[PDB]
Amino acid sequence: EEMRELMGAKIRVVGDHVVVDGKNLAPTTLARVRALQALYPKTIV
Amino acid sequence: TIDLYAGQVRVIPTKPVKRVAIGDGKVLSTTVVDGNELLLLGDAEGETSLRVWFKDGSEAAYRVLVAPVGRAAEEMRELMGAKIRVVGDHVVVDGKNLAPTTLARVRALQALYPKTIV
Repeated sequence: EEMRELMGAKIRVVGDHVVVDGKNLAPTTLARVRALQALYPKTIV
Repeated sequence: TIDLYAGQVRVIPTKPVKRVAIGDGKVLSTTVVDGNELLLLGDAEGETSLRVWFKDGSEAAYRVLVAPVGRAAEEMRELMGAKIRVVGDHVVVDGKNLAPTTLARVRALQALYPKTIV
């Protein structure tokens, strides 16, 4: 939920580990995602 | 098959059947829904082939495994869903001419369960 709020083309799903998925994300958005990766160890990019 | 995390419920619509049953009571429990369709609760106590009783009596042998492989197989099938997904003993992915991006995606999903066969 907090990742969705912060990032809110990217798509967020829960599954077993929180999963981020997208096709043609801009490099800045990827940098933001890998920066928020430190929030939770079990994230799948 | 139904092999998944223990306790998976699966409903399969088929032609009318008198009953549905399992060779080993512990491994899998079975009920009829709608009088034609199968509802299997896989207790997954053990790993073995199964015999299933009906009115027509067609038997589809099921191999059942507990997911620490089945639940992981389902989740990988959803996320990837040209690729083929099989359960076997370890989750196995197979394909002929998959694109490099799909291969990268598969090896990224590899991290979720250690016992995957690419």
